Amino acid sequence: VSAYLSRPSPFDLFIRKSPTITCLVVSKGTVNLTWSRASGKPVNHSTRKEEKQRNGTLTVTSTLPVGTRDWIEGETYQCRVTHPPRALMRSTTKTSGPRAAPEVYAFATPEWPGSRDKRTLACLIQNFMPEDISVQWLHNEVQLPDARHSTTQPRKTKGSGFFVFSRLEVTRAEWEQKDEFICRAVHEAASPSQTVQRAVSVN
Amino acid sequence: VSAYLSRPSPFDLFIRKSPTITCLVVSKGTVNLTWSRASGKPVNHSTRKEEKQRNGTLTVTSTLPVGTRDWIEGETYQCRVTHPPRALMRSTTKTSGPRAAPEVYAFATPEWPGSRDKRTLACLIQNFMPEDISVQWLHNEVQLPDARHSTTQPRKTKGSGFFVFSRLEVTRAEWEQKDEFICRAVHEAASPSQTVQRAVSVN
Amino acid sequence: EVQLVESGGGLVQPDGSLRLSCAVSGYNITSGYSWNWIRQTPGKGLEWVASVTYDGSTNYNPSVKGRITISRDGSKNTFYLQMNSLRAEDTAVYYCAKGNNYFGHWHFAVWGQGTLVTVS
Amino acid sequence: GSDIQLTQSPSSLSASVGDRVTITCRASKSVDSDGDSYMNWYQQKPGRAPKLLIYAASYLESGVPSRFSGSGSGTDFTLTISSLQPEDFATYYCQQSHEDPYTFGQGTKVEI
Ligand SMILES: *[C@@H]1O[C@H](CO)[C@@H](O)[C@H](O)[C@H]1NC(C)=O
Repeated sequence: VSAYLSRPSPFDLFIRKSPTITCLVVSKGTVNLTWSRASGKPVNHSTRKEEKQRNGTLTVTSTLPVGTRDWIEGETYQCRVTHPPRALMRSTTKTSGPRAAPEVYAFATPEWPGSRDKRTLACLIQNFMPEDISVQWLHNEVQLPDARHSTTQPRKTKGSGFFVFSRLEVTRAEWEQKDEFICRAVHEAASPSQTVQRAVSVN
Repeated sequence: VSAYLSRPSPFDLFIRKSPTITCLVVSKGTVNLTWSRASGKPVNHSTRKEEKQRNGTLTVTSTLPVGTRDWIEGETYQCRVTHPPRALMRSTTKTSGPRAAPEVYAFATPEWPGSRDKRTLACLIQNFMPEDISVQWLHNEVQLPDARHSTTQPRKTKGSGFFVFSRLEVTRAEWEQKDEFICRAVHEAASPSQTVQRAVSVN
Repeated sequence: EVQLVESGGGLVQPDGSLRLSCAVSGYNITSGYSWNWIRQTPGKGLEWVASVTYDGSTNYNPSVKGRITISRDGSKNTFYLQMNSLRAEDTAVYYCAKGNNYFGHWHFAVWGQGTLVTVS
Repeated sequence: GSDIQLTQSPSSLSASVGDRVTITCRASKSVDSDGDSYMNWYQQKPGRAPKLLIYAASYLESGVPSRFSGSGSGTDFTLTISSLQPEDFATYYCQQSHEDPYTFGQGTKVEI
């Protein structure tokens, strides 16, 4: 039995404003999962979901809604796991360290022979701290689904900042209907509104 | 006590032609580390190195030179670990699955205010199988050191291929001495010579 | 970050009354966490005195209950400790400390410099 | 009188840099509850205020060196230091957060 405690994505924190943290908690007595926060304030209505999957293992995850203002002042949220000798606990909180806003760069790949109806849009986001970064792709002023793009895990630059790449394949029908795509980065150091953007097109 | 068995980088296999595999093997009796291969051919002179590091742990890694031709015909190499009840064993071999050569794209970031002496060169390598991919950056026809660049871990595309990004910061002194940089990908499906390239410049 | 600065300590006569203050900076005491008073007799052990939470709830150590009281001033971001009927047992260094909650049980994460109260 | 009383051992000890030190804390009543033990450990160097090293008996406060470790349960708790350092010459107190009023040990003084 092992457990993990997630952080709120910058997208959930500053765009949706409805951030949440989820206690993963990956068998005779059902396992109880409760929440606590360092300030002593009450825990919101935490919704717990039990999943019977898959290879002879049980998954019980609890999602706890948190407040965006609370997370900024350094509120520590702790999750505890009890079974019918000792309990396991994970604690999540705002990352420490300096803040650095991201630089955002967008590029389009040239036409590749045989694949004329598809293109690849690449977004470089770099020199930001801390590493927590959300990426969304906008087309027609409407955000594209998340499954459409792929973002690499943050990695350290030669400086103290982190960088991330985002890759998005687009179809001809899309860029011909409107040849403009926006790669948006959500980071708490971005000012104002925690957003840095760049537009790209396919020629 | 846990152990890992590495694969030979495509760079070591097809460029250097001197590939090697290393048995990581991360305390009263010294641990013996021996090698074996499925064909029954003898194991080359395997050099073993013992490192006393760091937080009350011992590291003993053995590097085994392998032949480039052998790895292509599917030779399986196995590493076994014995302590003065049972032994641990890892086995490495050529990856299975279809082969797809990589597409390579190189881009340069525009000037960022305040950082006029530096630039960021980005290389997108995508749609290749299997995932094993080496990346090197060439400037002045001489390969740059590896610590200079950073390559993301392979990730799956919406198709069956993988993609990878490579990031390289360059200085003004470099591009002014010669404003041409080559991003080279080493992959066994690349033909011929297992290499796909693209050049980029800073304007 | 949170910094606690005590004041109001000094020489005091038995049966008197003294008021100690803790000036908090970097965090508003009405926002959360517990805010406690813990005294130490020099050369001896440490004892918890009283606590006020961010909601105004007060909790006292029964060994001092009835003579002592803990107050809060949100506008000045300061909480106080009023002592009455001083005794030689009350001579001690008085620290204020911020309390972090762990499932209904508090620990003293940040402590002030402490101010000395001496009765004769 | 009805309080939980905390007794530490040893009261004082002399050590050298690099030594491993073990301090014990005994409680009148069990401070265990809900699968956790509400015993906290504090370090107090001379002339300064106490500092939190561990809470819940095993968890380390952010910024505390890894050499400090807590163990125990019920009425038996142990603060362990893997290797002693010059800045560790201080008095070490345990504190139970199970019942009001919160109480402290007498303190273990470590002299280098
Ligand atoms: C603390 O919060 C209270 C209530 O919102 C407010 O009245 C007071 O002015 C605040 N003090 C400081 C120093 O921010």
